[PDB]
Amino acid sequence: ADLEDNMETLNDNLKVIEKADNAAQVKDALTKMRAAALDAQKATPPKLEDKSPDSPEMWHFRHGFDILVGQIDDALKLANEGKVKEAQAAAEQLKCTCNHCHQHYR
Amino acid sequence: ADLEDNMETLNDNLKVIEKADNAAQVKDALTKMRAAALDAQKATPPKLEDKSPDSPEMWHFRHGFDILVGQIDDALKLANEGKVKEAQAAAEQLKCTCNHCHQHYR
Ligand code: HEC
Ligand code: HEC
Ligand SMILES: [Zn+2]
Ligand SMILES: [Zn+2]
Ligand SMILES: [Zn+2]
Ligand SMILES: [Zn+2]
Ligand SMILES: [Zn+2]
Repeated sequence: ADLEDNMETLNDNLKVIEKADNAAQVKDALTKMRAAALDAQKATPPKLEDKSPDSPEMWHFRHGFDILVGQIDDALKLANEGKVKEAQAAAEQLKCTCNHCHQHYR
Repeated sequence: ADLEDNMETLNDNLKVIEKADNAAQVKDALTKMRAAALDAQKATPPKLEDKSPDSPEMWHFRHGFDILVGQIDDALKLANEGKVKEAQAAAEQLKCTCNHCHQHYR
């Protein structure tokens, strides 16, 4: 999928987690976010003029998704333990990772 | 100053901005935050075992302070224009930069 689709997958599933009732719903949404993050990691920021994979800012761009995936994995551990409220709170901590990349690249 | 002092300078002055009344108070606090950020940029994260300046994660650590300084400079432009409420809102956007580095390194 393209970057827009991957970001809206992240966006919609974060909301699903917030409104979820049980561990299975949270797990399903986090699983979809993880795949969307790794897919988006292959894209480039539109406003970044230098697209070279070896450039510092492309390393930083991909690094940001590795951090996001790590946080998603933290939340998945809680969801797999059945800790719904805890997993929802962990998903809340994602938001500053989203907002940070956005401010930096958009 | 050491890392602890620099972080509490950032911490206390962010609160000063939130409670400020005029552009001069906001400007003074942002100016102190900027210096504290550049000083902290010379430190290393305690829990990072590899301290080599050329390592990717030390590049990332220093990069995070350059981003923070850029955001402080955005807020300073508004404060120097007398736009108090706008500068306070810009200081609010700093928080995800703080929280992101913290989650990543602490
Ligand atoms: C964390 C969970 C999130 C969430 C919820 C979103 N993102 Fe991102 N994002 C990144 C870039 C470069 C863009 C610009 C895309 C473009 O200009 O084409 C975006 C954009 C978005 C949107 C807006 C989509 C739109 O309609 O324009 C949304 C809703 C969104 N994102 C959600 C880059 C990154 C990251 C790189 C390291 C990370 C992490 C995130 N985004 C994280 C998130
Ligand atoms: C943005 C405006 C902020 C604010 C308000 C704070 N920081 Fe940081 N910070 C960083 C690291 C590596 C640490 C660990 C320090 C240690 O373990 O010795 C901290 C710690 C803090 C604290 C806690 C101080 C304490 O009493 O333990 C506080 C209050 C704090 N910070 C405020 C690293 C970074 C960054 C690197 C890129 C950035 C940016 C920030 N911090 C940003 C902020
Ligand atoms: Zn969209
Ligand atoms: Zn960068
Ligand atoms: Zn302290
Ligand atoms: Zn890093
Ligand atoms: Zn970063």
